[PDB]
Amino acid sequence: AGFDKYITVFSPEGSLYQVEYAFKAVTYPGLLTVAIRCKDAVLVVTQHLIPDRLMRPDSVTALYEVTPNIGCCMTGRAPDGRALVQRAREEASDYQYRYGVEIPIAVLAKRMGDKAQVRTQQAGLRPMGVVSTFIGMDQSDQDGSLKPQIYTVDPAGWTGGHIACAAGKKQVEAMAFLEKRQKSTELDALTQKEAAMIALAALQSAIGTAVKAKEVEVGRCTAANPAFQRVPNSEVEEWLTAVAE
Amino acid sequence: TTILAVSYNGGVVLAADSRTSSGTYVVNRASNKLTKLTKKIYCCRSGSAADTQALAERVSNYLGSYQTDIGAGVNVATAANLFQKMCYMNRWNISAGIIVAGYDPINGGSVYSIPSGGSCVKLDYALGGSGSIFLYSFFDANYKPGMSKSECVAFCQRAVAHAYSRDGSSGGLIRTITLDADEPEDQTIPWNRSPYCMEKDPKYVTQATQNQPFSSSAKITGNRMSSTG
Ligand SMILES: *[B]([O])([O])[C]([C][C]([C])[C])[N]C(=O)[C]([C]C1=[C][C]=[C][C]=[C]1)[N]C(=O)C1=[C]N=[C][C]=N1
Repeated sequence: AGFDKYITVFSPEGSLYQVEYAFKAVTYPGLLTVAIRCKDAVLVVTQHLIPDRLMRPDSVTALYEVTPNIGCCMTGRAPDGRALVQRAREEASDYQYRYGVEIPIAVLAKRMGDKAQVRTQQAGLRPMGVVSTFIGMDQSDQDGSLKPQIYTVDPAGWTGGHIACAAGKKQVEAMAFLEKRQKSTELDALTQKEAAMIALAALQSAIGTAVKAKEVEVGRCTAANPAFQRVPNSEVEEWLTAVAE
Repeated sequence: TTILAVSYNGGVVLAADSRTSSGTYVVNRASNKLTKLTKKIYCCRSGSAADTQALAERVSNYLGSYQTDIGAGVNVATAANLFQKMCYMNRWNISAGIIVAGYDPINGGSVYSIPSGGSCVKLDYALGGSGSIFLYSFFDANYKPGMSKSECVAFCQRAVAHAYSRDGSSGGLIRTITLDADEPEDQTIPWNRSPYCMEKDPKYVTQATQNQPFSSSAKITGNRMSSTG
């Protein structure tokens, strides 16, 4: 009853205060990401803003490659996100050596949520103040096709699939735009051009700025080219004009 | 097993037979001794079928985990120092002759021959396997450096076909692949369309006159093919 909040100890209302304080390290940099999957692709947009003009803008990034078919964005404390990439690259490689096949995206999200649960149960270890968003396309069963996947793991360890997610500062106004857009159409029937307009407009409704094409970076995975790659900046400009239309 | 890798201007040409044989019996006549490490770097594979398969997929997982962390392409000299490290600290327990050949944009086409002793030598062409001892005097006479891509494919297919004609260990198909700045093109020509075989070699048509007829003279007149005459 002396501290109640300084190490991983249950509060008298049954909460962990080092979990609730690590959620606030996600919104503390002030950034934002939006992920969405269409019928045949996955998209991840994120705010890529450099305040200093003397900074090399192609070094600071949040989009990482875990395996050649899984990409991720790390929204939260930026050196903590680089730490969980190196953890996920070890787990995807040790899956490859031991089991011979590439790791499923739903399984790589589960094995990274088990790493976050241990750090919030042992008293000495600090939780990672970052929300991971592992995106990719899994091999479907009984037909052999590919299927878009989005998986998000909290700093507590809450893994789960998504149709469209958001993380960072004013992530509540980004969820509210996507649910309002969900009431009209059905997001698993839209195309890659149509779904790119929503994830960029959801990034506009929260920041209220209608940002430039260099102030974001977008990575994608498509059923034709299943490898994770980031888009060119010229293709973001073809999308930002359509949102203004 | 007869494996070889030859460099041209663009990239390299890997060439190998297809036969794993337990001493004297052909367990597999359609083996694949050309192992993919990365997209542009392969390795030829001779010796123990299990000891070299475990090395080839242990290097290929270090090499793909390296490529993701770097974010660029893997050099061939990088992949040839991961076989040398493993074939030297296991050299008393494995039987492994590896020829590593590939393509990188920095150095072009590279060929590394890693013998059973565990050394590493960078070459223009490499030979390996039990059938390679036939091909030293064949490359001393018939090989001229600086061929094109289409000439190195027809040469290495003609090179392997002279090797498994005399070797008992080697035989089967001829699996070749080229690794250069284009997409990797593979080609598997069979035995019955091989560029050389001793059965259709027109100087081995006449039987050696061993089974002489019972005659009155020392004049050798060929074999005895019938009971009457
Ligand atoms: B080649 O004949 O050397 C071949 C190379 C291998 C890496 C595909 N090796 C084998 O055929 C070996 C036998 C051998 C022959 C000559 C030298 C060294 C080894 N085959 C096997 O190891 C084997 C035997 N029985 C079952 C499975 N594998």
